[PDB]
Amino acid sequence: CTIENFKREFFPIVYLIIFFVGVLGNGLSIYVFLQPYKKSTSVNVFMLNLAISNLLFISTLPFRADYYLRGSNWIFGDLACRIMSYSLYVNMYSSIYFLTVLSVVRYLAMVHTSIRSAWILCGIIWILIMASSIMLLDSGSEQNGSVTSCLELNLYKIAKLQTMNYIALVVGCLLPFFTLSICYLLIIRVLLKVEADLEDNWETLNDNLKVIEKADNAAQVKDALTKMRAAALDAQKATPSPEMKDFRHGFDILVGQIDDALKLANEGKVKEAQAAAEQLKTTRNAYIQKYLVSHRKALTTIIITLIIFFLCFLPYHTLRTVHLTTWKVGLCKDRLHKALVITLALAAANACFNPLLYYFAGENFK
Ligand SMILES: O=C(O)CCCN1C[C@@H](C(=O)O)Oc2c(NC(=O)c3ccc(OCCCCOc4cccc(F)c4F)cc3F)cccc21
Ligand SMILES: CCCCCCCC/C=C\CCCCCCCC(=O)OC[C@H](O)CO
Repeated sequence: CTIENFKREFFPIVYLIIFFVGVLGNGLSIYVFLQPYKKSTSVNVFMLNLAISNLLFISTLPFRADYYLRGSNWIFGDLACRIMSYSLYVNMYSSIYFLTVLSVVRYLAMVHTSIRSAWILCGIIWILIMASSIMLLDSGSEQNGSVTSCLELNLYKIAKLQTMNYIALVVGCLLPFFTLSICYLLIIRVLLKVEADLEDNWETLNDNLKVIEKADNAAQVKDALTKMRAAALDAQKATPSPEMKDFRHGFDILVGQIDDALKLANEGKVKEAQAAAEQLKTTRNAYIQKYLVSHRKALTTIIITLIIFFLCFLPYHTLRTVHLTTWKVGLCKDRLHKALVITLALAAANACFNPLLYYFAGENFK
């Protein structure tokens, strides 16, 4: 209608922006991932597969942009038109599954070879999405006079797409969204548990160390040290790997330094004990810094994935469903269709948004 003028103004800009930004980001990311120097992890296998999928998709965007810059004329042949749709949807649902499986893996890593397991999972995802999407290859370039069209909805496609939507809405969108959400809510829950317990024990340690600093005799210092050691042994038990070994070691040597101070408290030597207490405080602060940095990174990756997933996909799937259920052959539903165009652009922008995850979760080590 006049939706077409908006499409021909809007799609070229956003597609070219996604293309250049995404080539840059995904190229840097894949270059980093394929280097044999750094030790390979499973999350890197998932991120590599995701970057490769997004880059394959991004390579088709110049053709989409060309199509609209020509006033919605397709010049690239019937096979390329088929590949357009195939690559769009293969990328989209492979990306959703890569993110979701990465999330399940992280949750299980907190609760509970894995490199080969990640490669097998990614191969399964590739095969699933590519096999289940093959009927998109039946849709080709349609021609009306002198204007070969592509990328459009039409009656020839509708009967398929409508049903093909719902299944894809349930299995490719809502299921992974729910899985992602539940895994990350459970992770937030375990993090809040450990942080609450750690603050609780922190408070007892601060109180009894303040008592030790404000020392009156050898009995009160020993009493405060006994309380401290009790609180510290509670924390060591409720601790639930490089980061996990450092924490257990810190807890053990903290209990050791408290036993050192208690030895001094039996001898009635008050000054020695207070010096030991000060050095124990230094140790505790070191351990807390090391934990807090890890905590912040762990939450940042989770929230970024929820934001990207949410905003890129759920508006687009919602509006795509609504647009398909109301579609009439002759009716112009300009405003809804325009909304769908905007959210389709957001969904395509995922291929250049994902390198943020590669930023934060990727190089976070040291
Ligand atoms: O520009 C414009 O005017 C606006 C956009 C026009 N336009 C262009 C047109 C076009 O592409 O040319 O597409 C539409 C659709 N398409 C669907 O509604 C669809 C809906 C679903 C779907 O699924 C593919 C994958 C199937 C397998 O899914 C699985 C996923 C995960 C796990 C599994 F096991 C799966 F099996 C494909 C779809 F095209 C709906 C509404 C409009 C359009
Ligand atoms: C996750 C995605 C999985 C799938 C990824 C697929 C990647 C395909 C890349 C580029 C295809 C572009 C095809 C463009 C071919 C050029 C056609 C041409 O040059 O025209 C030929 C002739 O003029 C007319 O028959």
